[PDB]
Amino acid sequence: MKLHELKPAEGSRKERNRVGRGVATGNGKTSGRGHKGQKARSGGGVRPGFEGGQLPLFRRLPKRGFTNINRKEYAIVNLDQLNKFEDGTEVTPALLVESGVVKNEKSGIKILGNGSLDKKLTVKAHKFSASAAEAIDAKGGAHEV
Amino acid sequence: NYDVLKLDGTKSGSIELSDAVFGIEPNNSVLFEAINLQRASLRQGTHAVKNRSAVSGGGRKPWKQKGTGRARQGTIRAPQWRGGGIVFGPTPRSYAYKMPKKMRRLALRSALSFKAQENGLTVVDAFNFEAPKTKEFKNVLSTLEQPKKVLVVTENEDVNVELSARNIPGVQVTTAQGLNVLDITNADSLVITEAAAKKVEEVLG
Amino acid sequence: PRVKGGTVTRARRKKTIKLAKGYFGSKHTLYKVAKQQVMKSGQYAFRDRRQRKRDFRKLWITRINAAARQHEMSYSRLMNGLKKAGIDINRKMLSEIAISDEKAFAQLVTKAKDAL
Amino acid sequence: PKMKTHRGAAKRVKRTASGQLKRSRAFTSHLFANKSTKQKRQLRKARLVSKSDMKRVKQL
RNA sequence: UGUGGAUUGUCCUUGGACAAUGGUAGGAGAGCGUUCUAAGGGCGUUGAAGCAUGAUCGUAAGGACAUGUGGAGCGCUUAG
RNA sequence: UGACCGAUAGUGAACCAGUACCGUGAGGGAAAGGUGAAAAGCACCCCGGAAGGGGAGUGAAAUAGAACCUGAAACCGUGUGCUUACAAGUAGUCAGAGCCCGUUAAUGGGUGAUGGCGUGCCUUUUGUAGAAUGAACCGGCGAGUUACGAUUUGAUGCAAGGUUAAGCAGUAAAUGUGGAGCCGUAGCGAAAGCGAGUCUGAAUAGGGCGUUUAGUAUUUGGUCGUAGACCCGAAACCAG
RNA sequence: GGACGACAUUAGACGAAUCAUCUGGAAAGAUGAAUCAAAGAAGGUAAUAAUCCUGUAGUCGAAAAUGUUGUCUCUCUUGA
Repeated sequence: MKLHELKPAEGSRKERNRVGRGVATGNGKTSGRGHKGQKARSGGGVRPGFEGGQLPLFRRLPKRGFTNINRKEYAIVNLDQLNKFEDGTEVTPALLVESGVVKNEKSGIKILGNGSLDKKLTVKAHKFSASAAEAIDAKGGAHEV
Repeated sequence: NYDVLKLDGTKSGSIELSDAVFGIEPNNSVLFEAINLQRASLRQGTHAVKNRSAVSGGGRKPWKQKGTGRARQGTIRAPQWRGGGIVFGPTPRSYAYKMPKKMRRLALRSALSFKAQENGLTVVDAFNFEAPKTKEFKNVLSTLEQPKKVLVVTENEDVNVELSARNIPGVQVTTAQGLNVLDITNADSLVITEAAAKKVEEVLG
Repeated sequence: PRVKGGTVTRARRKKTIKLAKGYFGSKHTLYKVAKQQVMKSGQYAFRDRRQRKRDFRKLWITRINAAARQHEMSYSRLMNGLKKAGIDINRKMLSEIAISDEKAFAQLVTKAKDAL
Repeated sequence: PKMKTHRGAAKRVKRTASGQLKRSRAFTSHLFANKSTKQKRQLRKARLVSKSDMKRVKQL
């Protein structure tokens, strides 16, 4: 609108709450911090996890399992993300990354049958499951690894 | 949608170049954030004060801890002392942020449409002066009856249109690529060139 | 921007010193003592704003009890017989009539005397 | 700066929403009856997760 | 209890209601004023800001208007 | 150049500043801006030894005369309306004669012979009129802030998608361009692994966590993490 | 290791054109009519000045200086 009558969205901006500025505000003097103790001291308080002396929760439970850095992650793709183009052919990773249905291929492309293909297009990815191939076989595509 | 090209009264090839850029519904929530962020990056954080560990001196205890009958002090540059020592004062920082590209375009198209639905748009024909003549631009604006505040639009780098009509109270010059949401919301009328009238219809279309 | 205080702390301190006008000593000069005296005045006025409806009520009773013993009668008895004859009159009005037209009051006593 | 994780919570795996933990008493103590040793099932963390859910916050 | 008024939450779906309204540590909601910026429109040697006095106005923080002193700047509306 | 300060602020220092002053020495370290447009800075007369006054004169102004723009409180005085020497008092407040007034004009204002009721304020406490703590009075200054992260709520844009970083050509324009990356769309298991299911293990059986999918980018509020982290205050430790 | 210039930058250059009334101790104010503008940033002038000073936009740059060094030679050579 004008620069001398502009108004913001309703309930979009609010005023900040200032503590210690009177007794009518209801947050003065003590400023909602109690009376005494170690939680009312400037910059006081225990570490996030301290039990006050009792053994911490993450100290009684034992650890187990390694990490195995060398891990192969495959971009999971459903069967409902392949029915975007009718009468498709040769759905390679290069045509899938530029399709917008998949991006940043971690290390290959695995297909998982979650829905119905509802088409007879030729598939061609890295590897599939024991159902994906079956669905592709029913369609008529030459799924090659 | 049917605008009429003009040139000192004379009407030229009427151009109906106006679809989703002009005559659309403007947003009153995406136009407020576009103006609040426009003047937010036009601020310079050049303000600072000295704290308790910045004032000169104040390293020796004033008197004894107890046995004098006075308040227990620690330094001569404390915050409650007249010497100095601010607590939480201002500090050098920036006030500029960012917003989604989609919103940036919406707000830009939400301002031009408002100027087209308020009879404040005027698509004139290509114009060029041999030398920056402020008097020549004075009579030029006198013919095209408009408001005090205006905002001429340039196509590329009109040096004769930039140097001239720049020292006028209530007049601003800019290019199609340099179209903001503050200068367009500060003016009352718009004067874009026919050639630069379709250039903004493609970049914002 | 530094916002230094001024012309706002003395404008509110000059409004509490004007309310304490007529006090004895330094209770109308200093503001530290004026605020305390003005803070108690409001607590007193509100407390005696309900005690003013008890003093006047007791006053009328005393006046009606003295103007009822002249006709060999008692306030308790007079009132008892005045309510048995179905009469709705305030204690402030009864006393107002006794101080004025005595004849009227005299007749009223007889009406509440044969109603017993 | 960035916030740091508790590196000694190598004892919790993030489920979809919540966290799964390991069973204490799990070793070097086996003079036990056999109905007892056998229950080495998986339990999740309790609603003490309001004391320590900010410390494992990028385990995700 | 009688008579007039204030706020709520309800209710009915425009004012009669229905109920309700002690309060510390605390939680939630709606406001007043101070300094600076932007836009629009204003006031001022025919006397601005400040200061002094007054029997005035708003449910509170507060806001106007005359009069004296003073001799150059300062309000108002919307937002930050 | 500035949504930086404007003389207790900003440099310790706008002026006589590292100067008065303080210590054997290393060293510590203040207070203090403003007549007027132009000195035209009171010629002359009167009182006084002088200081300073009262006239006069200069000026728009002399209650602008170097204690020199404006001049607020505490504090100190002079005149004047009503009241006070038989009285027991957190000094007020409610009712109320008499004697004087006359406004922002309203069931107005000042003073107070008598009557009823009434043990200041802050902090800390099971509890304070307390003989528990703090303040002689007045004015000025003096305490939840910012940067980067995490989580939740409101608002808006797009939606199975959402969005950019450092950069580069620009009013130090913060709008274009920039697809390394980040979150989500699929989980389960110590892993290899399999996958709408998976691990369990002798068991597809019974169970555990999943499946019926709405998220994401920026901003607003609440709280938290790393920094001194709401403000002031120690005995003491180490280096030169 | 230095002759060779041209140019981006650091003093100084010239630097557009206002009168009249009113109130005033004095107007830049009000009011009325004008006129420059690659200069309507800012300060002074007996009050608030784009046209009374100081400048500013921009023009010579500058008796130079190097900074981008754009450029000829000069000793820089023998390698396959």
